[PDB]
Amino acid sequence: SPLAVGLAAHLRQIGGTMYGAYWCPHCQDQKELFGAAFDQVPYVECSPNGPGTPQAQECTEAGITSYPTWIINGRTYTGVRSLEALAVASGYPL
Repeated sequence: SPLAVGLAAHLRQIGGTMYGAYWCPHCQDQKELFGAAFDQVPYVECSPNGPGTPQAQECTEAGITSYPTWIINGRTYTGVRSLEALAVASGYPL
Protein backbone atom coordinates (compact mmCIF):
# COMPACT_ATOMS: atom_id res chain seq x y z
CA SER A 1 0.00 0.00 0.00
CA PRO A 2 1.36 3.46 -0.93
CA LEU A 3 -0.49 4.94 2.06
CA ALA A 4 0.98 2.24 4.31
CA VAL A 5 4.58 2.77 3.10
CA GLY A 6 4.30 6.57 3.19
CA LEU A 7 2.72 6.60 6.63
CA ALA A 8 5.25 4.07 7.97
CA ALA A 9 8.16 6.25 6.76
CA HIS A 10 6.50 9.27 8.35
CA LEU A 11 6.02 7.51 11.68
CA ARG A 12 9.69 6.43 11.57
CA GLN A 13 10.82 9.99 10.79
CA ILE A 14 8.86 11.54 13.70
CA GLY A 15 9.61 8.63 16.08
CA GLY A 16 5.96 7.53 16.33
CA THR A 17 6.28 4.25 18.18
CA MET A 18 4.08 1.20 18.68
CA TYR A 19 4.44 -0.80 21.92
CA GLY A 20 3.03 -4.31 21.71
CA ALA A 21 3.44 -8.05 22.06
CA TYR A 22 4.26 -10.33 19.14
CA TRP A 23 1.59 -12.84 20.30
CA CYS A 24 -1.20 -10.32 20.94
CA PRO A 25 -4.11 -10.60 18.44
CA HIS A 26 -4.74 -6.84 18.38
CA CYS A 27 -1.05 -6.18 17.78
CA GLN A 28 -1.13 -8.67 14.91
CA ASP A 29 -4.25 -6.93 13.53
CA GLN A 30 -2.46 -3.59 13.77
CA LYS A 31 0.59 -4.86 11.87
CA GLU A 32 -1.66 -6.44 9.24
CA LEU A 33 -3.13 -3.04 8.29
CA PHE A 34 0.37 -2.04 7.20
CA GLY A 35 1.33 -5.43 5.78
CA ALA A 36 4.98 -5.51 4.76
CA ALA A 37 5.10 -1.72 5.21
CA PHE A 38 5.17 -2.33 8.96
CA ASP A 39 8.91 -2.91 8.61
CA GLN A 40 9.53 0.86 8.88
CA VAL A 41 7.25 1.43 11.90
CA PRO A 42 9.21 1.85 15.17
CA TYR A 43 8.16 -1.05 17.36
CA VAL A 44 8.96 -2.02 20.97
CA GLU A 45 8.43 -5.66 21.94
CA CYS A 46 6.95 -5.64 25.43
CA SER A 47 6.56 -9.40 25.83
CA PRO A 48 9.67 -11.19 24.51
CA ASN A 49 9.04 -13.97 27.04
CA GLY A 50 5.37 -14.46 26.09
CA PRO A 51 1.94 -14.38 27.79
CA GLY A 52 1.77 -14.19 31.59
CA THR A 53 5.39 -13.04 32.07
CA PRO A 54 6.45 -9.64 33.40
CA GLN A 55 6.69 -7.24 30.48
CA ALA A 56 9.88 -5.56 29.28
CA GLN A 57 11.43 -3.01 31.66
CA GLU A 58 11.24 -0.32 28.93
CA CYS A 59 7.48 -0.89 28.64
CA THR A 60 6.88 -0.72 32.40
CA GLU A 61 8.98 2.47 32.53
CA ALA A 62 6.99 3.98 29.62
CA GLY A 63 3.81 3.14 31.56
CA ILE A 64 2.44 0.71 28.98
CA THR A 65 -0.71 -0.88 30.34
CA SER A 66 -2.32 -2.17 27.12
CA TYR A 67 -1.29 -3.57 23.71
CA PRO A 68 -0.85 -2.05 21.26
CA THR A 69 -0.05 1.40 22.61
CA TRP A 70 1.09 4.11 20.24
CA ILE A 71 3.13 7.09 21.37
CA ILE A 72 3.07 9.69 18.59
CA ASN A 73 4.28 13.27 19.09
CA GLY A 74 4.45 12.50 22.83
CA ARG A 75 0.70 11.67 22.75
CA THR A 76 -0.67 8.28 23.83
CA TYR A 77 -3.08 6.26 21.70
CA THR A 78 -4.11 2.88 23.06
CA GLY A 79 -5.53 -0.01 20.99
CA VAL A 80 -5.60 -0.74 17.25
CA ARG A 81 -5.77 2.31 14.99
CA SER A 82 -6.65 2.39 11.29
CA LEU A 83 -4.13 3.79 8.81
CA GLU A 84 -6.43 6.81 8.53
CA ALA A 85 -6.43 7.31 12.31
CA LEU A 86 -2.62 7.01 12.43
CA ALA A 87 -2.28 9.53 9.59
CA VAL A 88 -4.46 12.00 11.54
CA ALA A 89 -2.50 11.41 14.79
CA SER A 90 0.85 11.89 13.05
CA GLY A 91 -0.15 14.75 10.73
CA TYR A 92 0.22 12.67 7.57
CA PRO A 93 -2.01 13.90 4.67
CA LEU A 94 -5.15 12.12 3.40
